[PDB]
Amino acid sequence: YNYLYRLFRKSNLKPFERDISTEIYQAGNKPCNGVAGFNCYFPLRSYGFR
Amino acid sequence: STIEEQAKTFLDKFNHEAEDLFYQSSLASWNYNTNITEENVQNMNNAGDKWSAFLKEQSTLAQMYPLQEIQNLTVKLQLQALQQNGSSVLSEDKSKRLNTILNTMSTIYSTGKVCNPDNPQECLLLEPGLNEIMANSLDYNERLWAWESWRSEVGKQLRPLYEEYVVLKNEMARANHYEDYGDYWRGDYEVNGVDGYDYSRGQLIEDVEHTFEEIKPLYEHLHAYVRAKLMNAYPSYISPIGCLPAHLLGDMWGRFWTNLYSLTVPFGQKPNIDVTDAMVDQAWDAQRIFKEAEKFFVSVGLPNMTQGFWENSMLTDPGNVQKAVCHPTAWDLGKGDFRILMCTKVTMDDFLTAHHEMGHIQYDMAYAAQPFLLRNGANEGFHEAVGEIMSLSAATPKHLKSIGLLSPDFQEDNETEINFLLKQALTIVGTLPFTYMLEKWRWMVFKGEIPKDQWMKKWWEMKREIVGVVEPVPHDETYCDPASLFHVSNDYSFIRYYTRTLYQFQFQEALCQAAKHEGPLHKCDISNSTEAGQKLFNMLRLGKSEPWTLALENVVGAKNMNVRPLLNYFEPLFTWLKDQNKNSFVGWSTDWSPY
Ligand SMILES: *[C@@H]1O[C@H](CO)[C@@H](O)[C@H](O)[C@H]1NC(C)=O
Ligand SMILES: *[C@@H]1O[C@H](CO)[C@@H](O)[C@H](O)[C@H]1NC(C)=O
Ligand SMILES: *[C@@H]1O[C@H](CO)[C@@H](O)[C@H](O)[C@H]1NC(C)=O
Ligand SMILES: *[C@@H]1O[C@H](CO)[C@@H](O)[C@H](O)[C@H]1NC(C)=O
Ligand SMILES: *[C@@H]1O[C@H](CO)[C@@H](O)[C@H](O)[C@H]1NC(C)=O
Ligand SMILES: *[C@@H]1O[C@H](CO)[C@@H](O)[C@H](O)[C@H]1NC(C)=O
Repeated sequence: YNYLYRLFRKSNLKPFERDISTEIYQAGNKPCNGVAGFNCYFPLRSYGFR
Repeated sequence: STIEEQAKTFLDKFNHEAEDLFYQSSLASWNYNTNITEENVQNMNNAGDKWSAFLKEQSTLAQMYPLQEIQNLTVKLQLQALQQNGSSVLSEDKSKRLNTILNTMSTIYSTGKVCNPDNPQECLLLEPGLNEIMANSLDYNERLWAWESWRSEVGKQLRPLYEEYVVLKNEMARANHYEDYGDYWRGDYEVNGVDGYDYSRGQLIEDVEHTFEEIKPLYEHLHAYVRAKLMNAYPSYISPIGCLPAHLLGDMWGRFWTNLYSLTVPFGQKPNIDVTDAMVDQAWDAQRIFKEAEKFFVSVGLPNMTQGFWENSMLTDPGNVQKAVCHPTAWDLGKGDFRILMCTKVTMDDFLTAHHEMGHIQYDMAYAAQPFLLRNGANEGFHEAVGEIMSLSAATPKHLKSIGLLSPDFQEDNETEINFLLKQALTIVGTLPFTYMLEKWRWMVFKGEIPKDQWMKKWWEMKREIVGVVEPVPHDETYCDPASLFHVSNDYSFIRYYTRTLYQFQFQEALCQAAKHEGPLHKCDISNSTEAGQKLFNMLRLGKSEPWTLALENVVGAKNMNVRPLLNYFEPLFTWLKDQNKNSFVGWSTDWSPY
């Protein structure tokens, strides 16, 4: 569970750019307010290698 | 910004978490199935609980998206699959009572022991002994005693359970915006939103009837022939004008007629096409059997097996110290992991079953690119149909001569073709009226067409009218004679076998015309034909993303169920049955004239 990847981002990455932000992805109209739930997902997901 | 993009992001997060949790659950279930130990039992229980809770919370978050403003068919299909309440729509007390009822039906069916009166020191179970006494015994009163005793005990202990079960399932379906539980089961074949390929829930029953109306003459001839052969077995008990006695069908319930090959053989002097002796003389181990199946699958053009398949599958019984489930099962664990749980014996039957399960694995392998909730067959018939076509093709004499099991000097005359086709008819055509009768009875009892106090009288009448089998003695409503079967007692759909049977021969004709076979359909082999494999893989790659009507149009060029391939397969056997039914009377009467 130590390998992660970014699944959600507002815009595409520029070439040779990194994003280490852990901001909750706001997919809807309601503000996330930093708490996950419905229509507010954490962007970094684990690569559960087996 | 729109609802559809929210649905896409939610489905992406659901798909990632679902594939991880499903993989853990499937790995724990695999560890239980190949190693029956209590820590594996509790691990499987914990993983199943976490999986059920995960789908509960994801369905709770999924029902906040209305479907009427979504135009993409794939997203609509995934959300329609996810938003199904199941048994969760009821109150906690009623849901708990429903799960308790299902569990106690499972325990009654699994631990149902029926034995002889006045000898209670030990008793015999259904799966080890009753199947053997039903399939191998030739004594009329012994089979009558076993049949009546098991149905009497199981019916008296299961009738109020089924009485509550029908009401609870009806309440569940009507709460889920369905007409009845039969409509809920028919909803798997429902296609909505696609122009030209639309299929309704209500239409399927008349479609089944439309197929069955053409099924009925061939089965009648087979029934007459079977009756004649049973007349050889039982001289005075069976009437020429009446139906067959119920406890003479070779199984506990009459589902399969394949146990009557010894009694109903056309030509007993001719040998069979059993190649078990060739395997045991040349020492064909299970690994090389699966390698031969892989060679068959690469002959048709499908991709070969993965390395993890060979590493992780257990294709041999481990030993006495480690207990494993002997049932042949194909496992799609997720994340590209495909396994077969099979305790292989060196027989032709295990060879065909290995081909069937590898067909299941290939079907699972093809739709790996699809999203997780669409990683299934387009309907419940396709998944078994694509394995049964491989079981059909591998059993041909041409394939056995190709792989060295059968000698090149073997003479394939019409008599062995007739007896092989009759064995296939007893396996395949025999189960069709029983399946249609049972499903139509279940549909009417869920619909409320059948009154509560008229169940058995209706059921036996349909058995007289559809299957052509008469009861030994009349049964009142203290008995529950349908509930003795495994599928109905444990809440399983039964129309999948009928649809699988039709799709099997439809796919067989489509591949054989694709592969340019110039002979009869039963001699056809799909080996060494890349175009047939590509035509099949076009359906295999879709998974559940497209409607099953569209997949059927992709394979056979028709968008509806057709019975013409099945009758075309059994055409020389049909002519033979027409030839030898001149003296006998085709058809049956609903009177109780035999018994
Ligand atoms: C099966 O479970 C037992 C339980 O301890 C274990 O010892 C054994 O190694 C397991 N077998 C395999 C093949 O994992
Ligand atoms: C539906 O969504 C999938 C991704 O989930 C996309 O590939 C496809 O193009 C969409 N269909 C239409 C008609 O936009
Ligand atoms: C599932 O049940 C909940 C609770 O009654 C309900 O709000 C929801 O609409 C149901 N979903 C479907 C698809 O019937
Ligand atoms: C499958 O086939 C490919 C080429 O067709 C080959 O490179 C690969 O080694 C094969 N895998 C197995 C397990 O035989
Ligand atoms: C098999 O073919 C031969 C040759 O025509 C024929 O005499 C015989 O009656 C046929 N047998 C059957 C069962 O059709
Ligand atoms: C299929 O191809 C293999 C290898 O090319 C060959 O050995 C086999 O005989 C072929 N099968 C048939 C039925 O011609």
